[PDB]
Amino acid sequence: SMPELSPVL
Amino acid sequence: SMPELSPV
Amino acid sequence: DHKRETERVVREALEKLRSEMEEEKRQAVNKAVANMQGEMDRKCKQVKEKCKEEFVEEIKKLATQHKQLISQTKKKQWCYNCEEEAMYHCCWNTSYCSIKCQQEHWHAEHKRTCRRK
Amino acid sequence: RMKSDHKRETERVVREALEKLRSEMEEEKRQAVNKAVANMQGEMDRKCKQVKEKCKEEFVEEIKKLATQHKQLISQTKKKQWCYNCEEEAMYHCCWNTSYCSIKCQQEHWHAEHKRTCRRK
Ligand SMILES: [Zn+2]
Ligand SMILES: [Zn+2]
Ligand SMILES: [Zn+2]
Ligand SMILES: [Zn+2]
Repeated sequence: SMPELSPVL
Repeated sequence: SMPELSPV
Repeated sequence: DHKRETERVVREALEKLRSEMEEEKRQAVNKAVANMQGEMDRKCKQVKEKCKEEFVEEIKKLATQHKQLISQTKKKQWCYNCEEEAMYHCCWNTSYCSIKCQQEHWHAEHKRTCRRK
Repeated sequence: RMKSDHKRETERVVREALEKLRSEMEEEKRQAVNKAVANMQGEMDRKCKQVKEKCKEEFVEEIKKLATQHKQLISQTKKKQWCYNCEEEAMYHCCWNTSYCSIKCQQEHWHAEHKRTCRRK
């Protein structure tokens, strides 16, 4: 359930 | 065009 | 003869003149020493006060610099785990530099408080 | 004739002996002055270096205390969200690295630059 994060920048 | 913001 | 007389009076005259001039010498030495005493004290206080004012000025430079670094820090996002610059956004006041830090912090506490989707 | 010449004789011997001694005593005096002053200089300077360097060390230690304080404050700052317009603590989230303490600040930063840069959905 730990969210998959995408890079911000 | 300025987004309406609410307190977090 | 005459030489004994001359030698006598010359000797005693030399002793008397020497006696007076060594008193002159003692007085000149004392005077010079007092003059440099006061002079060196003035130069001393002067230098100490300039050095302390230098300290104050440096303290204020450092304070200003620190303020600007605080501002720069405020204008950036930081990893909640290692406090390096963030590259991933989770939720409010919660970003990370890496997936490693994200999962570390997740299993450490963030499971319980995550305000994300 | 000789009771006079002996007197003159003696007088000139006394004169030149006194002049020679007086000169000797003069630069002996000058050297004694030089010695006393050169020694006194060093004593004064040495005392000066001691006091001054103690002060300089107090300064260095104070600087290090300040640096440490700053380090901690940097960390605390890193654990908070801040208004981008003014630098008070933030309570409104717009988008990435862009939060505000108030709507007023939001509008100010909006018209200043954030209008052209807002990445909010
Ligand atoms: Zn990290
Ligand atoms: Zn989260
Ligand atoms: Zn503000
Ligand atoms: Zn925005």
